[PDB]
Amino acid sequence: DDDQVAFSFILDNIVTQKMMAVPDSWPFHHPVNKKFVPDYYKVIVNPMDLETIRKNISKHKYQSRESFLDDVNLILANSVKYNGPESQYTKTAQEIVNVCYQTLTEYDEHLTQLEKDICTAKEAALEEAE
Amino acid sequence: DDQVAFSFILDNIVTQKMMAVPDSWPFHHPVNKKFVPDYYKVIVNPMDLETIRKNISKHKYQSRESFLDDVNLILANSVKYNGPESQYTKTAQEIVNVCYQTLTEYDEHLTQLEKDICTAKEAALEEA
Amino acid sequence: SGRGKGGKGLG
Repeated sequence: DDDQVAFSFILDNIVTQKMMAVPDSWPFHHPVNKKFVPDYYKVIVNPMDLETIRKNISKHKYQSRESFLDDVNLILANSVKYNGPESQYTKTAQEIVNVCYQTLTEYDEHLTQLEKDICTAKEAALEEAE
Repeated sequence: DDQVAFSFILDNIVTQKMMAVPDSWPFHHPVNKKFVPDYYKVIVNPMDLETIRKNISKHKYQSRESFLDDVNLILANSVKYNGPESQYTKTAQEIVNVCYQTLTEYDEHLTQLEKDICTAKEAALEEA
Repeated sequence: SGRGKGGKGLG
C-alpha cells in the first residue's frame, strides 16, 4: 500500500544513508554474537542493530515515527547498559541516534502527512470491513 | 582491458566471498585507534579488505601473487595482534582460505588476463 | 557495564 511503502522507503534511506554512514559505526550494523560476548544477553533484554531495523522496515513494522524511534532508542540505551556511558561504543551510538533525529526533522511535515494517510487508509479498511 | 576484467574478478572475490565469511566484519575496514589504541603500535604494516578494494579500484594488482600478498598480510597481522589461537585469527584464516579457493574456480580466466597484462608491458617496452 | 566486547567488537 502506497503511503506505507513511501513511509518505509524514507525510513530505510535514513538508516542506510545517514545512520549506517556514521564513522566507525560498523559494530552496530550487526547483531552481537553471543558465542563471542557471552554475557551480552544476560545484560541486554531487547537487542537491536541497524540490520534488524532494516529488516523491520522492509516488513512495514513501523506505521509511525514513534514505533521506529522506539527501536532506534534501543541502540543508545543498550550501549549505555552494556558498554557503559563513557565507552567509545556509546559515543558512536549517540551519534547514530542523533543523526536519525536530525534527519527526521528535515522530513517532519511530510512524515506527519504520510502517517495521517496510513491511518486514514487503515480506518477506511476497518469500517469498510462491515 | 585484461586489467579491467582482472580487477573486476578480484573485487568480486573480496565482496562476494571473503566479506561473506561469518563474523569477518572486523576485517572489512581499517582499525580505528579510538577503539583499539595499541593496534598501530603492534601492527606496522596494516591491511584490511576495504583497503584491498581501493587497491583493486586503482588496478594496483597485476597478478594473483600481488593480491595474495595483501590478503596473507591480513592473517599475518591477526597472528601478531590477536594471537595464533584467537578466534579473530581463525576467521582471518577462513578469509585466506576462501580467497585461495575462489582463485582456483577462476584460474584459466585469470591466467589469460595475467598473460595479457604482460603482453601490454612488452608492447610498451618494444615501443618505448 | 558488562564484561565488554573489546576494541574489535567480538570480545
